[PDB]
Amino acid sequence: YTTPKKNKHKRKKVKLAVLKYYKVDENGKISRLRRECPSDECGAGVFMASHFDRHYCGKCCLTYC
Amino acid sequence: RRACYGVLRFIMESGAKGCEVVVSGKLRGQRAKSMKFVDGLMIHSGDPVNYYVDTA
RNA sequence: AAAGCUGAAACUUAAAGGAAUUGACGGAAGGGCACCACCAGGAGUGGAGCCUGCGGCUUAAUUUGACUCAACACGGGAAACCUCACCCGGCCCGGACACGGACAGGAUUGACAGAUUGAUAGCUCUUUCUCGAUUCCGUGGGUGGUGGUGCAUGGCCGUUCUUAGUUGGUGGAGCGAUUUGUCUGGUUAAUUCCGAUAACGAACGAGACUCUGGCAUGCUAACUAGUUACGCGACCGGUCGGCGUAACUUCUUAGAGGGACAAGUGGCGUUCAGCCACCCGAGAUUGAGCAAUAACAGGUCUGUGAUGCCCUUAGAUGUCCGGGGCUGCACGCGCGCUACACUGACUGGCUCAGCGUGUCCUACGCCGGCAGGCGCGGGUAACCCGUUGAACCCCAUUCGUGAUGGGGAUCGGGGAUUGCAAUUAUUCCCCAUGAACGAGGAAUUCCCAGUAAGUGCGGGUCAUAAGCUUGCGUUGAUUAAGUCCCUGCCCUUUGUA
Ligand SMILES: [Zn+2]
Repeated sequence: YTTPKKNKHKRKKVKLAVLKYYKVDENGKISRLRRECPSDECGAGVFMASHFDRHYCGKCCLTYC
Repeated sequence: RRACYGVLRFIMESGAKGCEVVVSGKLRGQRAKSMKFVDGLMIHSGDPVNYYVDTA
C-alpha cells in the first residue's frame, strides 16, 4: 500500500462528565452551566452543547450562533 | 453393497414389478465410480414410464 | 577368391517368446445403411459493407469458461449504473458462541459547524455534545464468498450413436479367458418377422405408447362464437362487420365416439415373412416427444442453502458506494443481416393470416411533418386492443443499363422518449453526406413437398430493446425414388508384432 495505515477514531475518555453541567453553591443554587435544548422531546432532559463559537445538540442536531 | 441390497430385497418383497437402485460418487478411493443394482422388470421409453415407474 | 567348418568372453537386461480368446484397426473380402455422405439439382456461404462471438496487439483493467464433428449469435452472455467477476479509490461488520480484562465514578453509539473528501462519507482531524451492557479489546471458534481444483465430487446436460444394438437363469462346448442362445438363407425402417436350430425359457432397447396434422352436413352443447330467416332503418329486387328477436350448429370452440388394417383386387415371392401396382377413400410413408447396455479423465464448483479438501477472513478474495473497463484496434478466423438491380427500385390505389402475450396491452378524441406530446375509456381477458384491415404478392404511375431515382456504409447539424444518469454517441425521428459492392479464387454448408427459398408477425431477453434464437402463418419451386465413388455407420468372414 502507498498510505502508511488508516487508524479508526478512538473516543477521548473523559471522567465523570455530568459534574461540569451543574455548579451547586454551599446554600444550594443549582445553576445549569450549559444551555437547555429548546426542542420538544429534549426539553428538561438534554443539555445542549457550548462550542467555542456555537451551540449544538447531539440528539436533534439543532445549532445556534 | 449391504445397504442397497437391503433396499432391493425390501422393495421386491413389498411386491414391485422390478427395482433399480444406483449409487454414484467416491464409493472407494479418490476416483468417482458408480454401482447399479437391478431386479425384476424396468421400462425406460414411451408414455408408460411417466405412470408405471416412480423415481427418487 | 568369395567364404565354409569348429567357436568364446567382458558387459547388459525382466522379460524375449509359443498357442488361443475378446476388442480395436486394415490403402482385405461379403451383405446392407445416411442429404450432419455423395449423385441430380435448389438456395447458398467463402469475395463486399456492416452486426455480433472468438483469437492476437494494446491497456490500469480490457473478468472469464469453452478450441474438429463433441469451442467461436454458446454460458439462455442484447454488460451505460446494478449486473460484475476485472482495474483505481473510499465507508461498513452483517467477527455467532465461549473464556479473561474493561465497566453506571459510563463498556459503547450517533453527530451540528469548520477543515478534509469525488461525496451533505462524524471516514478522519479540531471542538464538544448524545445513546445506555445491546457493545469494545485479547485469544480459541465461526461466518461469508462469481476465490482455486470439473483430473476430488453429486446432480442435470452433451457426445460416443440415430444406427439396432444389450444382458441374466438353467442346459450344451472348452483346463481357461470365453463362446452358444444373440443364426446358414429369405424378409423389415428395425436382433422386424418367417424358418432353420445344442439349445430352451426370458428381460431392456425397436415396436406398442403419449401429444400434434388430416376426415364426420352423425352425437352433446353455446348472448364471452357465428349462420339462416324475419322485423326496422340507410342508400340505390341488390349492399350493409347498420340494430333487435325465432329454427339451429354448416362455418367457430372441444368433449365423447367412429375411421386405416397392406383390409379388397391383380401380379411377384422356397405361394411364409413379406414386396410392387391398382380400385374405394380425407388419408395407403404427417411432424414430434420419450428413448437401452457400456463409456468419455467431454462441459459446468460463474444456477443453487448440491458439495469434500485448499485459499483468504476486518488496511477481506466478505459486503457496499462513487468512477472506469467488459465495446479498448497495423491484423486472422466462425455464425449471420443488407446488397450488387429493370422478374427491379420509387409513388399511389386494392386485398388476405396464424401461433400467442398483455396490472402493462391498448381503442377513441385533440395538437404536432415525424418521433411523440395531452385528455378520457375498455380488458386480470373467445368479453377490450381485434373482424388481430401484416409484408411479399396484385393493379396503375415515374425511372431507363448510367456506381443510375440500384446499395445506404461512413460522417455534420438539429428534434423527441426511457432512466437518478445517455459522452466512448441506449433506442427513435427529420434534413444533409452518398464508400465498397457489376454475382465472388481455392474451398465448403444445408436440404426431398406444404419441403427449399422469399416474406412478414408473436414469444424470450425487455426501464430503454433484435442484425439473435424460439415459434407461427403467408407465397411456394427445380431435381431424385438411386448408389457405396468420397465421408462415416451396422452385421459377418478373415489378417495383426
Ligand atoms: Zn435537542
